[PDB]
Amino acid sequence: KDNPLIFEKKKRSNIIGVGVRPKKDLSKYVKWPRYIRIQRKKKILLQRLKVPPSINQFNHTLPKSQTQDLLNFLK
Amino acid sequence: ARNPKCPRIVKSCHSKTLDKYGLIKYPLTSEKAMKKIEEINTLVFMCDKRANKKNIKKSVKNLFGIECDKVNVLNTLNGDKKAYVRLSGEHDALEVANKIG
Amino acid sequence: PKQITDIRKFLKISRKPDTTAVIIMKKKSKTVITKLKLRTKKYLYTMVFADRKKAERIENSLLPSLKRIYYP
Amino acid sequence: GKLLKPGKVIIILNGRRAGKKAVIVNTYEGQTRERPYSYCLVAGIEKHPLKVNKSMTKKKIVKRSKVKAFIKCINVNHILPTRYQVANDFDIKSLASDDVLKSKNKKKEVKKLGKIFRDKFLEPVEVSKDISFLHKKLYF
Amino acid sequence: GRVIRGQRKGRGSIFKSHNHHRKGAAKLRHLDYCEKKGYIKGLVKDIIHDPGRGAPLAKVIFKRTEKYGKKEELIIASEGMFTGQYISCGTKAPLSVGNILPIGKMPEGTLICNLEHRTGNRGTLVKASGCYATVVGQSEDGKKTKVRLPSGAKKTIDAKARAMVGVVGAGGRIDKPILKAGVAHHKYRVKRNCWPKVRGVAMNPVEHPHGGGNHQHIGHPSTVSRSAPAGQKVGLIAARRTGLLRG
RNA sequence: UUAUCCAUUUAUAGGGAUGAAUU
RNA sequence: UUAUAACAAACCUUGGAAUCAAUUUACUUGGAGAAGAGGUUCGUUGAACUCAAUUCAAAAAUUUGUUUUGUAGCAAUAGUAAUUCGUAAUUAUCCGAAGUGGUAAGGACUAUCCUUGAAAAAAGGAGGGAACGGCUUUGUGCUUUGCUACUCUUAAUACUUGUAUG
RNA sequence: GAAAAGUGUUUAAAGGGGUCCCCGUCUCAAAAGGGAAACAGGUUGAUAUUCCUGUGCCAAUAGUAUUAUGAGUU
Ligand SMILES: [Mg+2]
Ligand SMILES: [Mg+2]
Ligand SMILES: [Mg+2]
Ligand SMILES: [Mg+2]
Ligand SMILES: [Mg+2]
Ligand SMILES: [Mg+2]
Ligand SMILES: [Mg+2]
Ligand SMILES: [Mg+2]
Ligand SMILES: [Mg+2]
Ligand SMILES: [Mg+2]
Ligand SMILES: [Mg+2]
Repeated sequence: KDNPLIFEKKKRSNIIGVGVRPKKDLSKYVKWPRYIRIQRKKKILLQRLKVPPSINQFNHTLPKSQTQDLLNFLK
Repeated sequence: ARNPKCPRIVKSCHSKTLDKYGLIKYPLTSEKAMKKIEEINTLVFMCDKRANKKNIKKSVKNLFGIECDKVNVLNTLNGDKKAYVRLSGEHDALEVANKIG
Repeated sequence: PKQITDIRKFLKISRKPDTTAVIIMKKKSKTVITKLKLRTKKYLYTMVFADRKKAERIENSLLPSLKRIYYP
Repeated sequence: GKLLKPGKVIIILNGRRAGKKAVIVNTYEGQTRERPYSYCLVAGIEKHPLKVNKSMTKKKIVKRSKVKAFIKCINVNHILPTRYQVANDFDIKSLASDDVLKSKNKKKEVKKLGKIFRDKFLEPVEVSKDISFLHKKLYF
Repeated sequence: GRVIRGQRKGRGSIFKSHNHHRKGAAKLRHLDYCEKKGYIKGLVKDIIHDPGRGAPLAKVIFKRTEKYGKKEELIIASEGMFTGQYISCGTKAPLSVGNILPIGKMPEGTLICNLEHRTGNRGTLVKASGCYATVVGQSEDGKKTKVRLPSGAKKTIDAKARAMVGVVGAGGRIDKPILKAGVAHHKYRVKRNCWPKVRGVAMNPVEHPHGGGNHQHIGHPSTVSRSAPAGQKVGLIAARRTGLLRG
C-alpha cells in the first residue's frame, strides 16, 4: 500500500554511544584458533622481514597464462 | 555413531544378573513376621542386598499369585534386604502364606 | 477436608463417579445432628444438618451404589 | 484554558490501562455521591497496530494493524493531557456514548470503536501529527 | 633461625585478602568505539559500600552499543555523585564532576581520580578515599599530559589516558581517631590478617633481626639496604634520612 | 617495526567535524 | 490460596493544613499533599467476627429482621478422666470468663560501624512483540481455490510405543 | 619440571539454550547455610512424622483419539 503513517519508521537512529549500533562484518576482530592465526602472522612476518635474495627468488612465479600454457603442454 | 565390524566383548553366557530365584531368597518366620502376616496382610521376605523395590515387586508377581500395593525394604545388618510387602485388598496374606508353606 | 453448604453442589458431587463412600454420622448436640461426609478421590466433603428429617431425606436421595459407612 | 476539551488525546497514567494513549470524549467535572471526583470518559487503544513492512501481503497487514480499543471513565488526576487534539479526524460523539457505558453490549461498542480506529489508521487524511502520535505505542 | 613474619606473608595462606564480602573490582569501562570517539552516558543506579575499601562504590549501568542489554560497571564514586545522576564517559564528553574524560581534554588545575596510567588500564591511580590528582599541564606536542599524584610525585601520562573529574568519596576518613583496638580489629578483619603487629624487638632472635637481648633494643642500625635479602629487610628499608621530618 | 614484553576485552565500528532504545 | 475478623505498615481517592498539625515508649511524618472521611494490599494470625448455614417474614432485577444449629471443616469415630455391664460393649463428661509475661516467632521502628553484615540452584514477575485458526482440492515445506465448529484448559478414559507413579 | 609433582586462562579449535545465532571450564565441598511435600491417633519384646487407621500434601504424568470441565473467538 501507500499510506504515510502505517510504514513510517523512526530509522534516523545512529548517533555515537546511544542505542544499539546497526551492524558490521567483524572478520577483522574474530579471535581465530592459535594455529591458523600463527600462519597468518607467519605470512606477515615473511613479508615484513628483509628476505634474502635466494628465498625471494622463490616467489617470482611466472605469469598466470604462460604457466597454464606450460602445464597444458606438459599434459 | 558407532559401526563396529565386530563387537568388542560378547558374553555368550546365560545372564549373571539376578532373576526372581536369587533376587528374593526366602520368607521370614519370626514372631514379628508371623504377626504381620496375621494382622495386616504383609509378607516379609529376605532378599538380595541388590534388590530394588520395583524388582522385588516383580519377583513377588512372578513367584506367587501375589499383587503388592506397597513394598518397604531395609538392609539388615546380616547383609540381607528385608522387604515388607503389603498385599492388595483382594488377597489374604494368610492364604498366600499357606500356599507358599 | 472440605465443607459443603449448597445442597445442590453436594448432590452434584455425589452424582460424580469417583465418590466411592459416604459416611453418615449422628451426634448428640448441646437433638440429633447429622454430618454427611462424601469420600471423593481428592477430598472428603462434609455437610452439617441441624434437622434430622432433611438429613434422612438426603441420605435416601444418595445413589444406592455408594458404600455407606454408619460410624457410631 | 480548559485543557481537556472533547477530542483531545491524553495518556492514561493509572490502572490496567496504565500507559495507554486515548481520546477524551466527554468531560464532566461534577462531583457526586456516585463518583466524587472530576472524571473524563475516554476511548483509547490497548493493543496498537504492530510494525509492518511493504513486502508483506495485504490481508496479513490488515490483521497486523488490528487495533484493540477500550472505553473507560477516569479521574482527570490520572490522565496526562497532550497538545494533540483529534476533534477533526473522528466524529467524536460517534466513538463513545455516555448512555452506552452503562449498557450490556459494551464489548460490542468497544469492538465498533476498534474497527473505527483501524479504519482511521488505514485512511490517514493532510496527515495530522495527532493521528500519528495516536498510532505509535508509548514506550516506557 | 626461623622465617620472619614478613616472609610468611608472601606464601599467602592466612595472609591472603578477605575477599568474600567484596562487591567486585572497581574498574572503568572497557575502551570501546563509543568512549574513544564520543561519549556514553550511564545511570548511577546505586552507591554502595565495598567492605575492605574506604571509598564507596557506584554501580553505574551502561547500555551496550553492540548488543541489546544493560551492563554494570563498578566505578569508584567521586564526592558529589548521587543515585540517578548520569555519568558520561568519552573523548567528547562534557567536563562535570563524575564524568570520565581523557586527561588531554581537561584544562590545567582540574582535579581527577581513577586515573589510567596506560590507556585501557581500566583506571589505576588515585582510588583511595579522599584522594585526587591534579592535571598540571599538556605538552605543545599534544600526546602526553603532566599529572601530580597524591604523594607529591609528578608523572607524565598519555593524554588519551582516561580519568574521572572530581575527588574520591569518603574524604578525611583518617581524620577521626580509631580510639579502640577493636575498631582497628574490625578494620583489618575486612582486609587481611596484618593486625596486631608484634614488635621485632619484643621477639626472640630466631624470629626477627631485632629479637633477644637482656634489654629490648635493636642493637644494630635499623636502616637496611635496598639490596638486602628477605629476612634482613626489616627496619627502615633503604632509608635516605631518618628522624623527625623537618622539610 | 616484525622478535620479545605488558595490558585490555565478547579480542566488537579504519582516521577527522533515576523512561525507552533489540527481530 | 483455610473463609472472615482485628491489627502494625505500605499505597489509592477525596480533602487543602500556621493559632502548625497528626503522632510514638522512643522519633517520626506533612504543599514531593498532613489531619479528617472513605478504600486497596501485603504481613502477622488461623474460626477471631454473627463466621457460615438454616427459621420464616419484608424490599430490588437480591438486601434487612428474628431463631436454631455447627468444638468451621478436619472432629469424635480420636484422646483424657469417669461410670458401669460382660467374659469386648454401653452410658455420662469434655466448657463460660480473665490474668501473669517466662519462652518463641512475627511486626513496625530506632541506634551503632574507618565493621554496612555470602553465594548459587530454583522460582517468579515484567519489558518486548516472533509465530498463528481447522478440514478438503490443485501445482512446485510454500502458493492458490472452497466450507465452518475452532484455539486453549484441567480431569478421566482408551490404545500402540520397552513393563508410563514415587 | 629428569620425572614425581607445582600452578589453574597465563598464547584453547574447552558442554548448554533457541530456529545458523546466542550463552559457557569441569567436578567435589554444608546430615546446623540454600531447599518440592505430613499431620494426628493407634500399634511392637525391640521400629515408627517410616508400620496401622484416618486425613492430606508435593512432583511428575509421552504421543494419538475420544469424552466430559469451563474460558475465549463467530
Ligand atoms: Mg528406607
Ligand atoms: Mg603501631
Ligand atoms: Mg606493636
Ligand atoms: Mg621474650
Ligand atoms: Mg637472626
Ligand atoms: Mg628481656
Ligand atoms: Mg623497653
Ligand atoms: Mg470419645
Ligand atoms: Mg555437591
Ligand atoms: Mg540444611
Ligand atoms: Mg527405643
